[PDB]
Amino acid sequence: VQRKQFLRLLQNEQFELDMEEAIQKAEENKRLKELQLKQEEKLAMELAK
Amino acid sequence: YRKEYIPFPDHRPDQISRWYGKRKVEGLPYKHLITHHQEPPHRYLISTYDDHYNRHGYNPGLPPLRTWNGQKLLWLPEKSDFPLLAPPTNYGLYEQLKQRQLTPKAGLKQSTYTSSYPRPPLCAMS
Amino acid sequence: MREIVHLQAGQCGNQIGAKFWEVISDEHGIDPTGTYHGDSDLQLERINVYYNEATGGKYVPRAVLVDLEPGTMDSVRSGPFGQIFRPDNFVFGQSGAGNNWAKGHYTEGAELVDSVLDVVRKEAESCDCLQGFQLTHSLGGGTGSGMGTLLISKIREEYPDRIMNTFSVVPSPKVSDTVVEPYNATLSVHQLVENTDETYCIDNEALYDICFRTLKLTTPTYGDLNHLVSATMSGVTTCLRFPGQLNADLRKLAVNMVPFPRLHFFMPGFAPLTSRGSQQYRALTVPELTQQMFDAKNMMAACDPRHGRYLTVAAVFRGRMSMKEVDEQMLNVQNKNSSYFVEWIPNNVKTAVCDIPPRGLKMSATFIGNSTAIQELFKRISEQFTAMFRRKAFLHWYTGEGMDEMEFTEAESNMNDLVSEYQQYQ
Amino acid sequence: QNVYGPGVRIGNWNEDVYLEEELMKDFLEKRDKGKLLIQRSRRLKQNLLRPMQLSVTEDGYIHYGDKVMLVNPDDPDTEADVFLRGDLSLCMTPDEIQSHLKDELEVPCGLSAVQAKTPIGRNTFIILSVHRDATGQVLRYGQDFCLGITGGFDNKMLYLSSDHRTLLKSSKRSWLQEVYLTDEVSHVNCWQAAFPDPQLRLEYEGFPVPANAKILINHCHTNRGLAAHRHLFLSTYFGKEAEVVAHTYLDSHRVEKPRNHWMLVTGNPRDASSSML
Amino acid sequence: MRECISIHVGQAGVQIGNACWELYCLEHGIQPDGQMPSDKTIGGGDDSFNTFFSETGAGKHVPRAVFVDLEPTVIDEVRTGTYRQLFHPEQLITGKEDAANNYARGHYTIGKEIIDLVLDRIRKLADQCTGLQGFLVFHSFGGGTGSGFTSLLMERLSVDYGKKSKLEFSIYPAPQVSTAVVEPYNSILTTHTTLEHSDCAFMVDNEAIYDICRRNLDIERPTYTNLNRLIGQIVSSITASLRFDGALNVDLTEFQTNLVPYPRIHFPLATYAPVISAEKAYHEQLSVAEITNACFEPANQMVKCDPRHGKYMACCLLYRGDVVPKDVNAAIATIKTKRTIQFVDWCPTGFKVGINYQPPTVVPGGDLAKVQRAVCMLSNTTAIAEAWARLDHKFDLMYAKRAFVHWYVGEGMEEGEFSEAREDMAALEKDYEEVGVDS
Ligand SMILES: Nc1nc2c(ncn2[C@@H]2O[C@H](COP(=O)(O)OP(=O)(O)OP(=O)(O)O)[C@@H](O)[C@H]2O)c(=O)[nH]1
Ligand SMILES: Nc1nc2c(ncn2[C@@H]2O[C@H](COP(=O)(O)OP(=O)(O)O)[C@@H](O)[C@H]2O)c(=O)[nH]1
Ligand SMILES: [Mg+2]
Repeated sequence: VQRKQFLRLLQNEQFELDMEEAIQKAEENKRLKELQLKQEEKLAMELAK
Repeated sequence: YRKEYIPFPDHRPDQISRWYGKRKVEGLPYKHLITHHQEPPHRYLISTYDDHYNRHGYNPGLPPLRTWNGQKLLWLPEKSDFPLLAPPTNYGLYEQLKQRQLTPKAGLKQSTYTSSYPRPPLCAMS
Repeated sequence: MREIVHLQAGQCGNQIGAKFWEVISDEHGIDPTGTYHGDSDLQLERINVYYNEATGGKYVPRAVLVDLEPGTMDSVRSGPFGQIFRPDNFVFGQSGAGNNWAKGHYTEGAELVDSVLDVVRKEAESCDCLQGFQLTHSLGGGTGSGMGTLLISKIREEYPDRIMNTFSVVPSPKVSDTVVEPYNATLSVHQLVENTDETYCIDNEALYDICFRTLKLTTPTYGDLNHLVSATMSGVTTCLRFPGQLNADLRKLAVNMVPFPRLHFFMPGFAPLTSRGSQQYRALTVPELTQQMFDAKNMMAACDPRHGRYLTVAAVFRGRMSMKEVDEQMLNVQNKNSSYFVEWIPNNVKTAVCDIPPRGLKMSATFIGNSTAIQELFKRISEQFTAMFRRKAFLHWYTGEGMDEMEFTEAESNMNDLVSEYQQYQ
Repeated sequence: QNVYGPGVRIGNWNEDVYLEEELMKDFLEKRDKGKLLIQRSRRLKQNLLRPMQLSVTEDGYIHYGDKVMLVNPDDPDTEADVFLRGDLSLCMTPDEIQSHLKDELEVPCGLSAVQAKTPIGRNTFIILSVHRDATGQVLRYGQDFCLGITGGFDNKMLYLSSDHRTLLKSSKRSWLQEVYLTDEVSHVNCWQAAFPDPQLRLEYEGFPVPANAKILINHCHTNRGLAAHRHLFLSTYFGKEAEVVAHTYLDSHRVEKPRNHWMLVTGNPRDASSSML
Repeated sequence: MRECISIHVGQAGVQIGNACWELYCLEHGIQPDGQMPSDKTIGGGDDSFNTFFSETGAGKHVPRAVFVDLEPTVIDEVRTGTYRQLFHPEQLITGKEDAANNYARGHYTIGKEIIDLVLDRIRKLADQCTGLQGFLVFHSFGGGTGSGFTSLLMERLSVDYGKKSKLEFSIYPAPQVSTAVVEPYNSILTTHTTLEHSDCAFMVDNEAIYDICRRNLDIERPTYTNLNRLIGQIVSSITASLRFDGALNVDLTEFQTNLVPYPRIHFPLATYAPVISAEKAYHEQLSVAEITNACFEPANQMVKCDPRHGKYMACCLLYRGDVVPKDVNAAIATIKTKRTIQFVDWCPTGFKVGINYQPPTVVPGGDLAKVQRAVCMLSNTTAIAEAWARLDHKFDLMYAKRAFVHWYVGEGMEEGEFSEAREDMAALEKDYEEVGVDS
């Protein structure tokens, strides 16, 4: 019983960590996509000019 | 037997799907089942006797004189429709129980004679 | 002052009581440690009803925890409130009941009843003025229907002049999860009608219909059904522990619900239930609660109330509110639906008012209903019992352990006579 | 039928969208207010596992007021098949479940032995005199001294303590006398250092104790030696730890067993973060 | 705390016990050296292995099972294999000169010599059990040891231990393909004894698993290693409630209670679904309805009998993994309205449901795929009397000319029980008809 309660508490901590990672990854993806699009547009402008 | 039965020393067991199933069958809490209008729990603890007799019907928000509602019928400021959401009813019961329980009797070795017969004050002396 | 001793047995009864002690730990502001963390002083004015004081300001429940298998004792001690239960209250066996009533009532449930009877008699004389008893178990299992009906008979021999209340989990035809459940359900009902003052029948298919239709959930697991039941378990004694405008304890309910000694099978209901989309838009008013209590989609028992006549009806209200709208709405529903009530009892509605709503709600209302339509619940067990007993199927698990077949014979006779008493007043 | 999931607008999706938005809002409110379990555990671990600098001795004599580390040396014991290997360090251990539920440390706190070599905030002990006001003093054999641990906190001082056995007071797993930490000042915090060899013990009583040497630590009021149970395992928020008790162990020749041998470890002068080991 | 003692007798029991006991070591993460890996400092709270694995002061875990045979050809490969250090030196019992597919050698002459050595080892294994649920038996009908030595082992087990549960997993002869010539003689005699000395007899044959591995896993050329794993997957789903947690657990007495209506009928059928290759699971959606729809099809039966000819009596559904109790009720309710599935009149509620949270664990490099949910159905059907019909047709067609009888008379067995064992199941065939009569 004692170690089962310990496992339950550790699982709760793992749930919080999983939620934090799930909210960070979307921000990273949005930043990468925006940077790639802006760089592509600038390169097109320069070559055309 | 020797070809197929190999040690597999690759740390195979998985230990998280059981706990995910535990939480999935445990389900939603109070705040996501029954709690309404995102209300904090400190506000609605009140009683009719205290709100009507003890507090003398003190509601600063409501005007003293009722006015006609206009678009609807009837008189608008209703005391029974708008009760008081003040801090709740309190008196010395919590403090008395705290003093009776949380006191640890810091004098561990204390005879009945010494505890019952201290030096009396001169003010209470006659 | 007036103390309620809670009993729970089986796998189902252990998990309902686990969720039941969660809501009144919230309601009295009791932390999972065991201390008090609240604000109002009304919460400690009547706290000895459910919690016993210990040293250091620790409040522990007056509950008894019985099973023959340690499978669910490990879960209840590893829940959110696992530390709050006293370990001396846990009475566990060695081997499971195996979904057999003879195991739970004659052979394996016979040595374990002496250990429980020591525990309940130690807690009964701890109270100042014992109000009564409360029980929650399952008729479809081996431990709950086995020893739980054995314990019901034993306490009624010890303390006769009390009130005894149960919350039985009756079987269901569509959500039937055990082969041999007509045998264990029939034998418990024959023992229930003699030694019980109030019986609340709760059915699992009646609780799935609430979560699908009223609450709009996609995965309604047992943690929601055990918790909708737990709302009714606390709303029935809400005037015993809290002040109000019209108090009504457990005995005052049984006075106005039970006209004859065998008419004590109820249908419970809980009033304020709405989905998450419909939360912020629906206004909590007294007419909205009374519109929801009487609907057939809202009962916790799998019987349609429109196929019979409401013998007598109770309604326990909570929260700061008016009194004219309660008396008008309980009269308007009686005046319009005159064909749904008997004519030999006037004023079939009982009214009760508290002052503290359950936390997170503005007002609330619990429905306690004696009705003739609960005869339909016992017909679906009796038509399966005769269709099984005629071929003597699954019977050597019962006779071969010390049970004569005449315990099956009178289980037909009393159950069919009980439903025949319902036919006369319909 | 078939089910798709969160994003797809089919079936009963609106109530699921409401429920996930409510859950996300509640999670952000809780993590912004700071009631998050991982944040509390992070603060607790940051307080506990802080690096610390030890004292450095010149003449090899242990001084009062110096910061030392208690280390049980390793011996090839044949008592049990499984037991901790390598030198162990005496580290405090708070209660795990109460430590998760509440932020503040709960006195009394138990002790343990951990496979640790770098001095951290959990295993630095300061040798103190009960007479106090001791400057330029040498710790001597057979003399009373006390051990105080700050424990990664700059707030309070805690001392080792033990008492006579009682039917309500016992160790966690070995059922012997226990050793714990209290903030109270009494005579149950005093310990004595003695020579391991019983023949020369009284001859060496009253001599300045060497540093980084095997000595016996004996309590005064109960006269039990500090002992480390290697074969009994304690589960802890920081892994598996050996047990620690107060008991005197004797072989067939009445010589103290390697369980009772303890060594006080100072800091390396070349690198203060590392020890003499 | 609740512990099982498995018995493996014959060559079938050892070879099944090689693949069955590999899965328990690979489910709890117990290495072939006998010790759990040291990388478990964070992990804890695990004591579910005590049903089968006994601890030691050195941390070693040894199985609670006995391996019995009358030849050293099959056990010496275990003793010199990968798992030589794991099993006990004495829990692997060897005989001499086998039994040569003869029932009299297995029962009266050779199986009498070593029965006292095995009975000591069972008793030496039963005192450590602070709580023992019962016994599990793996053997074969068509063998000499698996049918001869088993027939008196169940007689000695019932005398020593009175009302303890006995559950069987037997290798029934397949209707078309088989190996031994005199298999009707051995199959008749051993099941005449064990009608009254057993409690539940799960059966599976060898042809119906050949059909499964062809049209599901796309294996054209399977061996017994491919077949033993699928039998080894059924045993885990049966026993998973005693090991791991769940919303509804079943003990070894609970699903014995809900599958035998009368004492003479204790013959279920074993089925398993979903079974699929590694590639095809990557695309097909596995709903709770689709894994219970596969169990009811006659093509997925693991015994070569069509259930459409007969009527079901009782059923047991045993779920694993991410199973919600909502979808169990809706999938069962669809089956209740099916006309193709027929039920007897006296069992209105035939379903017993158990759920465990552990998803099914699959051996690395195996033919079957890693899935999150699976169901094993132990269904009782009247259509197993078809299986007895084709074998008793085979028996009297060979007994008429007194073929092979002198192998049985000249060993120590009287010819008088050749007729009685045929007359025993003549009345048993009358019993399956009377049960299926609608009232
Ligand atoms: N499916 C399957 N069947 C097996 C396996 N091992 C043995 N059998 C069956 O066993 C039958 C032959 O009898 P055996 O088990 O080899 O030998 P026995 O039962 O010990 O009898 P004796 O050799 O006389 O001692 C074959 O018809 C197979 O069907 C196996 O690993 N998988
Ligand atoms: N509502 C609800 N029903 C439950 C719960 N646990 C079990 N049941 C029901 O109870 C029946 C089985 O009861 P059982 O465990 O055999 O009772 P026991 O033998 O006394 O422990 C199943 O059909 C379930 O539907 C629960 O936590 N909540
Ligand atoms: Mg053989």
